[PDB]
Amino acid sequence: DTIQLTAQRKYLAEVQALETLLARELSVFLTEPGSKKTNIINRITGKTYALPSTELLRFYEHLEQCRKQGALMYFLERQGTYSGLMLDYDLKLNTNAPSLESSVLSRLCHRIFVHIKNSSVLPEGS
Amino acid sequence: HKIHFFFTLKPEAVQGKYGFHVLIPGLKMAASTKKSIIASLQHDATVQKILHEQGVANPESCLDPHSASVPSLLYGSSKLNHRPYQLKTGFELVFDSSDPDYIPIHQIKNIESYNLVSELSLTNEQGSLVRPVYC
Repeated sequence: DTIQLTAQRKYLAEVQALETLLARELSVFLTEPGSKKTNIINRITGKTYALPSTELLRFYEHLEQCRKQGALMYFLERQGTYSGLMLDYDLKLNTNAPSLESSVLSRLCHRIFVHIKNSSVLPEGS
Repeated sequence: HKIHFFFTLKPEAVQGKYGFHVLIPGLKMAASTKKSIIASLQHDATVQKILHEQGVANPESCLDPHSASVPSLLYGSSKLNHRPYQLKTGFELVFDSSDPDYIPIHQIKNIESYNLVSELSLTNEQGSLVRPVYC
């Protein structure tokens, strides 16, 4: 796996820019493990950071630039008590081969919103 | 079932008098049932308050009750020295009487590639997109 990391790192300008930014500018935002300032986890280098919004925008832009070329990454983030909502559905297919039609996704999205309304208090308004 | 809505709009308001039409060829009901529907829409406050900011002086008196009786002009036709109504857009709705959870109102794509006169005919039953929903 490390040969792949070397290949993309050395042989793709986007990953070069990403790592140069991380090493030169974003190193001053490093955090000791377990600190509540941790917002980003690099599961490769095992380093946690504390980036404010102003460099968060440039970090996200660079990260997207890497993604557009299919560059390999495992950059995670630590979610606290107050954040967006995330769902994971590890389905177990009885057969080795689904369609997941758009209308089906609309049905599930509406059902999710119904459950959110019933099981939570939403802000009033539009 | 599939229920289609169409919105034909007047090319321009003349002497501060505007008009637009809603065509639902899919539904098929008796004349009295249409009279009941249009009577229920006449006093609907929702449409009226929607039209309050639309520069509509009297949104209440805008719906002509005679719509279920007076013969309708085919799409593209018009009246003496009058310009035909133009189809601004056409909506499509999917209704499941088995279990209503949410009506998926979307827009009909490629409405221009279709025989609009054939599709929008009220008495037509062979429409490629409009389908007969027998009530």
